[PDB]
Amino acid sequence: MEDPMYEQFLQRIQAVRTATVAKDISADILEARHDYFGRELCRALDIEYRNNVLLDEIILDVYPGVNLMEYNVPHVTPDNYIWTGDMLLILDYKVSVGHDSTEVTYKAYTTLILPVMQEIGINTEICIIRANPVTNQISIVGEQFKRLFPTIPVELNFARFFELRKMLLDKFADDEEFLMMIA
Ligand SMILES: [Mn+2]
Ligand SMILES: [Mn+2]
Repeated sequence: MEDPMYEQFLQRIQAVRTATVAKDISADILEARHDYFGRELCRALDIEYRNNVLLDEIILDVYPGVNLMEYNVPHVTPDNYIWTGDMLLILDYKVSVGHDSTEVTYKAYTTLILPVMQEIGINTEICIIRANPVTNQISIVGEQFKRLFPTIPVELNFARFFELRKMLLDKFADDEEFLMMIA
């Protein structure tokens, strides 16, 4: 495994003995899987890769002569964004076999981001790009995003994230407190 990320996770899983440390390994693996999808997606779309940009930072980058202090800016941190010149695409990457996390984030970003951006006068769209880690299929929320990128030519393989997390869960298959933490 010429993969230091995998080796690092494997060493943590070899060593872990308690449920609270195992829960942090689990959450880290899920985040590493999300970050892997983000890197592959941005490279495939030839857009600059970022991971968590404070909304205040996004506004400052798009509208440099803004007085943030005039507006009520929620301090959310979407994964990335595209500024087209006329429109701001707020980008969030998901890796999930389900829709639930997309709905939670769509509702949050729609109700929190869109009002202040209409105040400032920046045309904004909420974009969520989801990879199914089992099937590799990509789902997109975002009309303008879909028009810009009618296909997403990524080659994904999530198997190693599945392998690591399955080891952790097998190691703690009889630990009720761990199972409740990841439930
Ligand atoms: Mn994020
Ligand atoms: Mn995300």
